[PDB]
Amino acid sequence: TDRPDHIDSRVWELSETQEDWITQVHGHVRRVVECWKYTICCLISNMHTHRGAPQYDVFKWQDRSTIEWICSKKKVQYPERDTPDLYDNERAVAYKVLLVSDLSDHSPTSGIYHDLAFNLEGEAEESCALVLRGSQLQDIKGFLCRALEWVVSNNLTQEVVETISGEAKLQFSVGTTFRTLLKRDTDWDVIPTPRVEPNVPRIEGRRWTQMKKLPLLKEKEGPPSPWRALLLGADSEYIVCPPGTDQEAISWIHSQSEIECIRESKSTPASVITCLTSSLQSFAEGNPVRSRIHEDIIAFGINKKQEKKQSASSSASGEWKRAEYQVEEMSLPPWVEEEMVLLRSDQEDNWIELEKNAIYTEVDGVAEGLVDKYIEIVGRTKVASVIEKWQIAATRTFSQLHTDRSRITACPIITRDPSGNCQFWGMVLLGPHHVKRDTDNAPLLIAEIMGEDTEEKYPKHSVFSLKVEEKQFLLSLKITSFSRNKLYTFSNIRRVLIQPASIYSQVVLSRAAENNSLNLEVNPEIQLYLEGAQRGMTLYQWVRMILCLEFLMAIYNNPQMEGFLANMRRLHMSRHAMMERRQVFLPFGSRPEDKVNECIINNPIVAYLAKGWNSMPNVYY
Amino acid sequence: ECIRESKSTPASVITCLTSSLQSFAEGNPVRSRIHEDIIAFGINKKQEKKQSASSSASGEWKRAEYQVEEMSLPPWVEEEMVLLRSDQEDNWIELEKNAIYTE
Amino acid sequence: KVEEKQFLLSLKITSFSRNKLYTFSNIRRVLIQPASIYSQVVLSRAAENNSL
Amino acid sequence: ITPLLTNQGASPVHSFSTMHLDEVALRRHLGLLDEETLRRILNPNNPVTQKGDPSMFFRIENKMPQIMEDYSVPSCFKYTLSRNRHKALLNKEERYQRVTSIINKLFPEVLIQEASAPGTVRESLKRRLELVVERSDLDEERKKRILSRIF
Amino acid sequence: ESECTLRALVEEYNGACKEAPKEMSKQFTDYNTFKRYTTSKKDHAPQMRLVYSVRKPWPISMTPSKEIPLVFNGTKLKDTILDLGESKRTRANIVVPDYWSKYGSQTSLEVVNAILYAEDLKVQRFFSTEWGEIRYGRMLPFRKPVQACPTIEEVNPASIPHTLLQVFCPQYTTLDSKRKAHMGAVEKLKRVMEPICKVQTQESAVHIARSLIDSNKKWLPTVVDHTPRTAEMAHFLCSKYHYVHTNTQDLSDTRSIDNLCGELVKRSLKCRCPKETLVANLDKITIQGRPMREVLADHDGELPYLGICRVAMGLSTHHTMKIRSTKFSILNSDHPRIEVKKVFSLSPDVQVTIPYRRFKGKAKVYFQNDQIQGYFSCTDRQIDEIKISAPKNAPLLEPLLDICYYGSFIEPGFEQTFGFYPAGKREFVDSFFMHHSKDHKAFLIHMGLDKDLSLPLSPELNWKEPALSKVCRVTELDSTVQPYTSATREFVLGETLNVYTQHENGLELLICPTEIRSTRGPLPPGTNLSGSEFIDIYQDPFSRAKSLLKSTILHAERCKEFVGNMLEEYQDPAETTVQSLVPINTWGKSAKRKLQEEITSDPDWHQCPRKRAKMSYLAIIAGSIQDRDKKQTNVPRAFMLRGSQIEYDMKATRGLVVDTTNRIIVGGETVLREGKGGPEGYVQTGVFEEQPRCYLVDTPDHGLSMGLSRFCVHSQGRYFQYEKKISIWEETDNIKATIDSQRDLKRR
RNA sequence: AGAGAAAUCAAG
RNA sequence: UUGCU
RNA sequence: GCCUGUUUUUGCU
RNA sequence: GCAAAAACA
RNA sequence: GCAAAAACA
Ligand SMILES: *O[C]1[C]([C]OP([O])(=O)OP([O])(=O)OP([O])(=O)O[C][C]2O[C](N3=[C]N([C])C4=C3N=C([N])[N]C4=O)[C]([O])[C]2[O])O[C](N2[C]=NC3=C2N=[C]N=C3[N])[C]1O[C]
Repeated sequence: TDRPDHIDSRVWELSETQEDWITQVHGHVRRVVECWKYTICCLISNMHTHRGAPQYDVFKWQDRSTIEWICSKKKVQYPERDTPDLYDNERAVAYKVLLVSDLSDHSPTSGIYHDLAFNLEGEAEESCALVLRGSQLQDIKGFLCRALEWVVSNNLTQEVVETISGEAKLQFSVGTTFRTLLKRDTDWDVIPTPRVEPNVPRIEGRRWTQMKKLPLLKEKEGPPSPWRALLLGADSEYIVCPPGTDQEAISWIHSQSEIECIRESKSTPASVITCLTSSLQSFAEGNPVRSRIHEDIIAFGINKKQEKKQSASSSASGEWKRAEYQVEEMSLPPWVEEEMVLLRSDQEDNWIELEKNAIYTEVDGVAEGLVDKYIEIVGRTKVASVIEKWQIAATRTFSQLHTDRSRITACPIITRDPSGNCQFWGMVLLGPHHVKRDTDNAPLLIAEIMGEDTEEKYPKHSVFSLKVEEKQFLLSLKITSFSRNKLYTFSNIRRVLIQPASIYSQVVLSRAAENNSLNLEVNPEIQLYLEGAQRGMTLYQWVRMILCLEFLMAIYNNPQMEGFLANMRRLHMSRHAMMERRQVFLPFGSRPEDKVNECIINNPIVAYLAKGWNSMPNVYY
Repeated sequence: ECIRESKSTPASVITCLTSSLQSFAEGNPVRSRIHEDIIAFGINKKQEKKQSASSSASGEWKRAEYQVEEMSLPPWVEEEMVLLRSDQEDNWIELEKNAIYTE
Repeated sequence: KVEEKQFLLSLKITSFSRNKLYTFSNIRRVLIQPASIYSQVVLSRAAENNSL
Repeated sequence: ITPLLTNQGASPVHSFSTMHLDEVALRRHLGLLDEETLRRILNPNNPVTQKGDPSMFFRIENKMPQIMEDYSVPSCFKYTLSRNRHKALLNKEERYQRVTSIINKLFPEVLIQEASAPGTVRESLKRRLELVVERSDLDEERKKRILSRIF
Repeated sequence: ESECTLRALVEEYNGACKEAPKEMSKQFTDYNTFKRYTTSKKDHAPQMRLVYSVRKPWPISMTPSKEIPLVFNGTKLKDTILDLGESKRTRANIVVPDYWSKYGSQTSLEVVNAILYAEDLKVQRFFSTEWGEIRYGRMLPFRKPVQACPTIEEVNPASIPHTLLQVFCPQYTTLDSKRKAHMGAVEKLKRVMEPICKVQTQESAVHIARSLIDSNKKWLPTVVDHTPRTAEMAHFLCSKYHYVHTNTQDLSDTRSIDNLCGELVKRSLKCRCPKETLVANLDKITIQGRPMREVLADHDGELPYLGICRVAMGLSTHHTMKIRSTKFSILNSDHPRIEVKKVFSLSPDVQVTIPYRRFKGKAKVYFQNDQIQGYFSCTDRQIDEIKISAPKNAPLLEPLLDICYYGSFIEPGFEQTFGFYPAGKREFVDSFFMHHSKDHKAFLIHMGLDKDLSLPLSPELNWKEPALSKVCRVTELDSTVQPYTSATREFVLGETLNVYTQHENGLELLICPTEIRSTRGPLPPGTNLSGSEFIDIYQDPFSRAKSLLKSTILHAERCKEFVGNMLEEYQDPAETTVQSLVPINTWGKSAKRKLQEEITSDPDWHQCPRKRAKMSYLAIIAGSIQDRDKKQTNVPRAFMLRGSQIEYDMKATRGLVVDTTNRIIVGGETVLREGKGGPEGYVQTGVFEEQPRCYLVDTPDHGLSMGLSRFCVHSQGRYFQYEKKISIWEETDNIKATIDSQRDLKRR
């Protein structure tokens, strides 16, 4: 522990309760120095006998009663303030061990004892050298030199010299004016000494109340929330194109396409469609970056901040007031349930093609079997296709944002099937961007293929009819502003598959551990509150729409969603406790539902989760 | 100290020998195992080889078709044949004499 | 190095069956084959003169 | 150019039970990576990962336990990625880096324990340099003309 | 050659002096601070730039070279046109490493082997463990610290810096650093890193060396009695739903060290104040070249005797109370386990006592045995509650009976007698276990029966087994329960070598000798019990005589004490050794007489080692087992040891002791080398910042061998001039004598 | 426009 | 210049 | 832009 | 010791 | 590694 290596364990133990080291300057160093002196005393009195008894008797670190008991028999007496360290019976002289930093200038001390002065290098004073034997000198020099080596190894030379000299600076001291500065904002001194008797009073407190029924999360009222996301989701579709590169696919599409406006929104003027076509042209000859056109100003909001500032200044009137921002509250839209019902239908392709890990052991075999089962139960699903589309679009748009450009960049969304045919999900146009931070927005124009058009779901989307090889498709073409951090996050959106895989693997492995054998084909009947009533349901489709809802929450993650999910865990735990006949008690002013209700403003999936929570029973018998 | 190192006999096995020379010097002809003994006697070598082969298995089963390599006459045979004849100061053979009763 | 004397120590890892070790434990029998010849040669000289 | 490595598009070599195993060693053990390419990817003199300054090396049971020469990171796939292009304090810290590097080269023992040499940095490294040159087993004239040029 | 390295160092020093006039006028110790200034190595977020960085036109930054062609087949490799010559300036494509994987200069095979050595160890270690069968059982985790990776040697942390310094920089070390290092680890590390240091830099080589000889324990959830004693394959052998049954021996010397410690404890308890005796002996016994204190600090095991010896040296222990197969740990208690000195006297005058232990107050004790684990809460001697987690249909006889014995809850066997008067503690405890094995109704009458069928414990002690009635107050474990201690426990070694744990209201017994059961085992290799007072531990007569002769020859005071105690029939700490070395004979009085002539003729005999050898030989013969019947005869010139063909000679011309004019060899080892390497060690004797007027040896080794009376070593700019030791005694002995005299004077 | 949510981006 | 299911 | 504390995973000195 | 990454409060 | 017809390790 704190014992130096050269100090003997017995000496260290004996020195613990000899002086109050905490109040002394450099208490540890002082204790080490006292141990040095005691070890020197031990080395002086080493196996030396005169009349069958030890020649030297050591008075250091011994009880004072016995010291006086043996001091009377020697016809001597010493005061309490300074007692000699040892005494020589053969010569009958009291000796005190001293350590000094310079033997050249040393002077005697009080005549009650003689000083055995030693240097930090093991040297001894001339008289001290002549009194002791050569073996004692060598042993003392060796011990002191080992101590010096320990000191220089630990860089403690200054402290050791200070303790030897005895100046003993307090190692810290607060001056006069600094104390006045410190005591400005407090009613106590530097060391507070209140004049009150320590006591804990009795305070009349409130009563803890049982939560007999679970709280009911309030549902906001207002217009249904529009689809506020970067991409379409379940309405996303693609166009089949002959196998080849992205440039070849875009050239094939552009040369064989007809665009006709069928629904125009005020948020996204239809006149910007030319922009997209221009980008197609630019990307047809392998130029993903094109010069600006007029409609780009409308499309990407070029110089919009300055125009809005001038308009505000022209229309400015009244008196300055605080900000007082307002967030519009919107109700749960009908399209969330349709999104849940969709996005789950089976697909022809697997849409999850992950290279299989190596298999060496049976543990590896069962792990890869479980992963393969999960992939084949959630692979052929619209969620996987939409996840692939989102990841491809996010990566393609992110890769074009680590620079400053005043031109228009095209980021096509193209995937490929096992057969090799291209699949056109849409294109992303990145406008003039000069990013200084990772959180600022950049303009984007998102053209993508719909499957079905809803006015109440896409109010800011201008839907176009696209004719390609006697085939009809719909086009979204929305104007948006999106950030670098969000794009990077959605570039790794494939990680959302872990949580439903976690549920599936936990169920399967729990069943395996219960039966002490792995089945790998279990599809048990999970009991769930479906329509306010508890019904059974297969595990595979449970994992399927768990993945659906996880993806829906991942793309709709905002402060409201973060707060709602963070505060819903307490209510989830309370419900789980009450279904096991456990009572829940709450403090006086306890309203756990308020911290959840404050986060329910306009997020459609937060409202969907709130409705799901309200649907299930609140009272458990 | 090692002069010549061979991949078939790693140097570390000397730690085994010095572990035995000391142990036998203490009245313990049999000693406990040490780490250097692991690669000294093929301990767990069958499992090592089988697991490595299973992990690196590829292709399809074919006949064993074992072969032995043909190797020429070593240059050291004549030195062996002439060095076993070196004269020695001792008899090196101690066989108890039998009794004699007839000629 | 033993008493300022040089030696070479050869270490080999091998593995042998109990049959081979037992067979080599009685290796002294190899002395039988040559002696026969010598013995015969001696008897040959006896067959030359009936005087061993 | 066959991939032969995970970052080169080869089939994964890491399994669930081989999370802790290095890729190169595991591929060598399984035979997926022959010695012909091993002697190339693990070259300590490859230009890809060659350090810009000479580095110091220990020598166990050698007459000169300190050998300084050019070095490269063994794996050629441990390269660095180029970056696009308290100000004077950064230059001061670069000077501190230079002093730390020369101290580490001349005082290997502080590489394992705390620094406790007496005196200033200049005098301490001067004495250590004189001592190490004195123990270089070179002849006398070499030593004198080496210590002649020490500032 | 070495000349280029010196040129490089001189030029670097000159550049540092010139480019940085400051930053070097500071003290050298200031390196401990300004080494931490490593800014400009900071980047915002490399994970958010990798995709873009790889796809830049010239992503890779490298130093200029001619090995990479400017333009390869079709493609252009390096951008060596813009500013060639500015250090790490050249820019190359992402395919350049791929181009180097082929069509590149190769390297010798030993270099490749050296680079991959550390990882190849892990690879073969994984492909060497036998992969068992997966067993699924819904495991209940036990969170404990386990070692991250296996080590080639076990070295205590305090000795880590000195060991590495002995491997890489012997020339900058002192003899104290040499003694504090683990020389076996030093040799292993030198052999391992001889090729490694040729391909790894200084700091890298130090890193691999420390990683090979450091523990670096980390907290993980493992499974009871299935821990792989290393976290290397924890992700593979256990996943909270299964384990892989793996087989592995101890592969360690911990058991041998336990055997040595047990022998020392057993032999120490037979003398006055066993604690001081054991502490003194442990400070003088060494294993290989390492002192016993440091090897105890190295092996921090779970074993009782090892824990006793570690506590005797001021170290801690991880031993836990264990009754046969069940381990117990007190989670919390109001008062320690109070001992009861219950007497079962066989007669009014003849009495036999069997002390036991119990709880006074409320206590809660976790227990585990095999896969069964849980806790029990009790008050005094009445059991209050039991929580158990165990596999279904498991037999819970032995864990419950171990709980009963631990708490003395059941009293057909506590506070009263079984029947016929017990012979002793061993027989009484064995009778208790054998009686209660076939009679578990005491448990049932202790905690009654319950009419509720949800209780999982059956009356016949089977977990979750249907029955008519169920045992009350024994239920399934609700939540995970595990013993954890927050404050670092400090252990007290009381008399009879009892290791107590410091509880708040008293002392908690942890380890108690006289009921620890362990058969005699092999001693650790290289054990040197020639220190003092314990030589009969050696079973071999060879080593048993060798240690005694090394003790007598190398120490004049020990030889004098041995002769004095062996001549006048005094108490000799090695009487048993002398009796067991010499067979029954009639040479006692003759040898004693010879001792008389050789002490009277030359009273100054105890300085010539030859005279010491002759006197020790005569003394060993003198106190042998004298035959009762046969008459005394003259002492033979040489004799034979018991049960061996080892010949011991007077003149030491042959056999166990050979004393040539140049050197004395005892048992095949040169104990004395005349002229160089005196018997006594060295003392440091001076620390200087300037070259002393002595000989500066290269390393601590190549010193202590020339036998010089004055030699200096270098360490961090300081010089240490070891000279010689002339004092016959030792600092530890001096301190012990002074403290003993002080305590005796206090008592008297 | 838009992104967005308690105040910003929408370049010089 | 552009290709993750 | 990017605090403090704890823990964890890498790599470099 | 340094640099990066992550989680938690 | 030992063998010599895949054995032992
Ligand atoms: O913080 C940290 C510490 C901790 O760790 P441990 O475990 O304790 O161990 P050690 O190291 O031994 O400790 P100390 O004594 O305190 O220290 C020592 C010395 O030496 C040095 N080093 C070390 N190492 C290991 C190293 C070094 N250097 C280099 N370059 N490399 C290496 O490796 C130091 O600095 C000191 O002075 O400790 C330390 N550490 C750890 N680890 C590490 C460190 N450092 C650095 N590096 C590393 N890697 C720290 O502090 C300082």
